Amino acid sequence: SKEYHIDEEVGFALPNPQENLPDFYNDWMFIAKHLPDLIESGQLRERVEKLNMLSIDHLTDHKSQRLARLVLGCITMAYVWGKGHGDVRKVLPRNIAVPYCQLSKKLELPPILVYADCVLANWKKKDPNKPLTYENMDVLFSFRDGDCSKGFFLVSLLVEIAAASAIKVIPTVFKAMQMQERDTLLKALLEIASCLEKALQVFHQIHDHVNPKAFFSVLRIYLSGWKGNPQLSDGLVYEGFWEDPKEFAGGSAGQSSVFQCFDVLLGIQQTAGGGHAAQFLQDMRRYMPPAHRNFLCSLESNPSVREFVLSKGDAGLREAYDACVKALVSLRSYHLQIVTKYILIPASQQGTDLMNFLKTVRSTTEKSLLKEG
Amino acid sequence: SKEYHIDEEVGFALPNPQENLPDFYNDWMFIAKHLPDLIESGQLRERVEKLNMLSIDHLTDHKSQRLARLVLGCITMAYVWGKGHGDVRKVLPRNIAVPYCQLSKKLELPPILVYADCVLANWKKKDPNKPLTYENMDVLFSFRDGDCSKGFFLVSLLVEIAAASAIKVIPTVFKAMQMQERDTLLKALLEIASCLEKALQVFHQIHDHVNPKAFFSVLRIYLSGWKGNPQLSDGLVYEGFWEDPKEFAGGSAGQSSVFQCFDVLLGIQQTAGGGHAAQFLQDMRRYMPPAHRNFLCSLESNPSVREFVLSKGDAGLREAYDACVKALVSLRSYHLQIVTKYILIPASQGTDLMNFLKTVRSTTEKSLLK
Ligand code: HEM
Ligand code: HEM
Ligand SMILES: Nc1ccc(Br)cc1-c1nnc[nH]1
Ligand SMILES: Nc1ccc(Br)cc1-c1nnc[nH]1
Ligand SMILES: Nc1ccc(Br)cc1-c1nnc[nH]1
Ligand SMILES: Nc1ccc(Br)cc1-c1nnc[nH]1
Repeated sequence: SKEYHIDEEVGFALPNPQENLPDFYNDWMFIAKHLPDLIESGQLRERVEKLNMLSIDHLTDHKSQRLARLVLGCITMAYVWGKGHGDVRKVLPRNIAVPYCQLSKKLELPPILVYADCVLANWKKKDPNKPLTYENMDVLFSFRDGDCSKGFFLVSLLVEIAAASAIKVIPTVFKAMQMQERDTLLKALLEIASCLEKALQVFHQIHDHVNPKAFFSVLRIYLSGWKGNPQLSDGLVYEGFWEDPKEFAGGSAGQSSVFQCFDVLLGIQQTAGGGHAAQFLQDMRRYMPPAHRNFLCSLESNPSVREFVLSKGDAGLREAYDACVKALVSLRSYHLQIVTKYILIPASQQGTDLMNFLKTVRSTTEKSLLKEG
Repeated sequence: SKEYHIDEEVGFALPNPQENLPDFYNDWMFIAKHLPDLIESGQLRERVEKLNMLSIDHLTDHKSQRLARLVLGCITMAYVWGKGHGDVRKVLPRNIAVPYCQLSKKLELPPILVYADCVLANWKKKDPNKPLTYENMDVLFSFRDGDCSKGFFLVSLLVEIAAASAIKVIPTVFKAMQMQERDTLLKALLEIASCLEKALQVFHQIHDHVNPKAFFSVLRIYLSGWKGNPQLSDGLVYEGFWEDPKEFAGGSAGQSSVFQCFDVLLGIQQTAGGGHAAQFLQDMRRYMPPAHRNFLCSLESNPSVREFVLSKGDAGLREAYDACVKALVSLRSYHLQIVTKYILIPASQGTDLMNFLKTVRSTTEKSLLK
């Protein structure tokens, strides 16, 4: 494919992301690398206010400024949300908010933590020679001890990598339709569903690394944004960069392109319409790296594969297409099981629009099947 | 630019749009050509209700499926707004509701009259071998007598054709960036800024052929949509297509590709920053013909012209890039002077509106280099 920066083996996730910033930023990196201890002792908001306003101009390449965008993004959630039970600050200091919005504007991303930061750029191979397994991988930053941020971010990364192996098949699919090669288009679709089926099995690992109350009561808070949230009703002022407070949404997996790019490929129109589900997933495209949100829109530029499969009265071709589609339903169905475990049940041991959103994304996917009515 | 359906002479507008449908669709074109008298006669809404459910199967080519969408688009606005004084139908008759909505589904458009309908496809040459200027041109459809829809639809279209002259230069700009031909890139930038300066001058003709009396009270009413509008709080029931009422946004020039396409070429990211202006302009892209939101998406897929000019420290390149940005700034600021004459003082005889345009104009200003 063209340079949408889709690595061959890890896909959309940043390949071998950078761990250490230049020594010029050693005072950023200390607060980020010690987020749990600084928060629970009560010194974080202090220690960020005692920083100097460092300059982006020492952030050379892409990998360095993503890492800096991750460091600054995690520090921001640490500042805004505090210890995570209510004492909130709605003003981000200038020494932190200026370099953030400058770096973020250079990367065409909003100034808030996003899936591309805490997942796609927040990982590390422990042994550079063993494969991308959970036990060979680690996270770069956490918010609190026992927040399961290692499990949550790494499992998502492993799921994204699993679905990424289907991305290299997409070029075959489009050429097979163009040159009208039915047998290759069949197995091409068959293998895309194969990778999406492998993605579902890696997703099962989340039970082994994420605890329901930790996620709910801890990790959920530090991933919250300030769009539509009462606690910051008008958003967050970025002192020294913007005059009025701005409103940006929290990090979500709807910000990932692989999870969006298969509805687009299979003609499943999650973004079509004016409904809340459609507009939300359209909104989250703006929280993706620019190269990624361009990859989605250039898939929409191609001819519909859903129609090509409809147009041909081919049973083996419609079942192959349906295999892709079902895999998405199976992923989204098992996913509802998991938001029930990790959000719904803990929410009652101390809401519905969340469910209806997911069941609508799910419904749209099931309705896209051609067979099994 | 292979088949984003850009015309060499006309640009994103439909080149020489078709005037008459098949005679199978004479029942449609009758209401469409006779909207002014049928609306004032109060007989419009019935003649829509007492028409058969025609099939879209006999609209063969793009040019026929377009003006069919133009015909059904105007009939729908008239049926929903009526005489234009507040009394609103909230249900679309199913014998018009679904020929419209499957023709819209075929062209990937939303079922409502939009900029590509009433401007890009709604024109004609008076004398075929005379130039594309206002006197030699006319619009194919109007709403009410004296609504100045001819002026408002033509001066917009003529502005769109002036900017089309710069579309020819876009491949030269990117080919220059890759081959690294800094001399050819500069004149390419200057030729672009040149046409955006002739687009502002063509825009001056607006004060001639449209009238603040008629635009605010008549034309703006018939071009209004049912999205975030209290008159159709929940939208329009497209009877026989969706049980629920769907809500679509009205017509806007933000639905035009040329004016979004220069922002993206120059790295002016209106659509970025999470602002209200960012989302309106992006949501307007789904009200565009599919090749035009395709062409726009693939411009963003190229390396930004803005950063190449910043890399070089080339005062000449920097001045050329500014020349286009300033052409955009003055287009938007002179455009702010027109909403003042045509929307605000008329409404004095609303302000979230100009907040959008000033934010949009200021981000155009903040993009200047020195
Ligand atoms: C504790 C585990 C999880 C919980 C509680 C959870 C919860 C949620 C919630 C609340 C939403 C609604 C969208 C939003 O609020 O932004 C959502 C959607 C979504 N989730 Fe998760 N999630 C979890 C794990 C995962 C993982 C590991 C993935 C990796 C693929 C994932 C993929 C998605 C996607 C793609 C969406 C967007 C809707 C769609 O495209 O189907 N989720 N989830
Ligand atoms: C009486 C004349 C006009 C009035 C009152 C008017 C009004 C407006 C309004 C209210 C908006 C805000 C967006 C919206 O509410 O839809 C807007 C934006 C816009 N106008 Fe017009 N307009 C006029 C003529 C024109 C013409 C002839 C053009 C030529 C194409 C044009 C180009 C644009 C564009 C492209 C936008 C989108 C915002 C931008 O990109 O700058 N306007 N105008
Ligand atoms: N899997 C994830 C990884 C990182 C971030 Br931020 C959010 C999610 C998510 N999962 N469901 C909804 N969002
Ligand atoms: N909800 C989704 C939508 C598209 C894709 Br691809 C994956 C998921 C998913 N959810 N949990 C794990 N994976
Ligand atoms: N110039 C236009 C022509 C047709 C339609 Br519909 C809308 C406009 C417009 N201008 N400013 C905002 N919208
Ligand atoms: N508002 C605009 C935005 C972009 C471009 Br290009 C032209 C205009 C304009 N149209 N009439 C007056 N100005």
